[PDB]
Amino acid sequence: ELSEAERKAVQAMWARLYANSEDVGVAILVRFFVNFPSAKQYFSQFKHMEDPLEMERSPQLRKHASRVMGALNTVVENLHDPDKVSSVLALVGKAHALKHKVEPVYFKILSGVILEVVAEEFASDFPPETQRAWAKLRGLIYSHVTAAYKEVGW
Amino acid sequence: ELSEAERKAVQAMWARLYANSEDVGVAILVRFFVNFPSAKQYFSQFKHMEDPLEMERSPQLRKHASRVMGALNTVVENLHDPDKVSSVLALVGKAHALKHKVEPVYFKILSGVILEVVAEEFASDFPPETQRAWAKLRGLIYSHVTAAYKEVGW
Ligand code: HEM
Ligand code: HEM
Repeated sequence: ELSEAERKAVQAMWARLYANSEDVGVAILVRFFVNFPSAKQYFSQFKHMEDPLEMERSPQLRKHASRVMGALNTVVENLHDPDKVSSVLALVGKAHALKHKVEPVYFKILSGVILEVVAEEFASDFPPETQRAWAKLRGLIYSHVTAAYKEVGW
Repeated sequence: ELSEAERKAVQAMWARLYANSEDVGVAILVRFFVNFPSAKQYFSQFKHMEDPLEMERSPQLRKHASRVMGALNTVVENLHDPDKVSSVLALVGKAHALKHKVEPVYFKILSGVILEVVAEEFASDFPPETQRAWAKLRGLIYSHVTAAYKEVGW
């Protein structure tokens, strides 16, 4: 559903984020886990953290961030190829249904946190056209992930 | 569930906020709706809106900001009366379940947007102990509303 311009606009914003990838990744997760403590129950090495400075150093915190960014990157780079995005987003879907038993609405919650951070850090580089492209990428991530949860039971 | 020092902390911050409750309520609802566009399905008058500048002028949006600020202001003033806070929250949660047919997860979500925005208002002065007084208030709101939804068969 993404146009060529919307594609290019996502890839171009993404390149700015991922220039400072782990810094952005951990800002995203720290805002996520602070504002939604319930999401942090799934992570056995920091279910018990409350102080954001401590989250901004927790081993298994910056692991999830680095490999989360890494898998999202794999999506953005391959937006020219819808077969490739489908395949990736199902692996992420299935893994989270099966391996970590995460309620699928948390994807929706985390995407809203991703959006707010991108809006803060790159307000000036975020015109209506990009806001649209980002929104469509978000719905796509959520749809494919949601389907990979149905395909497996849930 | 909430300590006396903690109630005074929440009442101090809230009072400073209520002096400008019009813009604070709208700031919160607009962030809510931009960051979680699916929460707009329930409001037929904005909903077709994407621009935050447009959203802050929508009367359905801004009526609902006052409703939200008003209910939350009578939870905060009555934190000495745990039976009063509890009754007000049951009512909001019973009403939104039955009349407004709103999925209870959006209360999780909006609570986190409220927290995000309090945290940005008092960024200069927001030490760990005020943080968690707000987080305790937050969870109190959420579980009381959730308990009402359970009470009516949802
Ligand atoms: C854009 C959406 C997401 C992406 C791309 C993503 C990516 C990943 C990846 C690549 C891994 C490592 C491989 C694996 O364990 O399967 C992982 C681990 C994990 N994720 Fe996600 N994730 C996302 C959303 C979420 C959400 C919303 C939660 C709920 C809190 C969550 C909870 C977890 C947990 C508990 C682990 C295990 C960490 C560990 O075992 O050390 N994920 N994630
Ligand atoms: C602390 C959280 C909330 C409070 C205190 C609150 C309070 C209120 C109040 C007082 C009203 C006026 C009607 C009535 O008395 O029930 C109202 C209307 C309404 N609310 Fe909420 N609300 C909250 C959260 C939400 C959320 C998260 C949603 C959507 C996801 C929502 C959806 C609606 C809708 C659809 C209406 C009526 C729409 C209209 O005809 O204007 N509310 N709310």
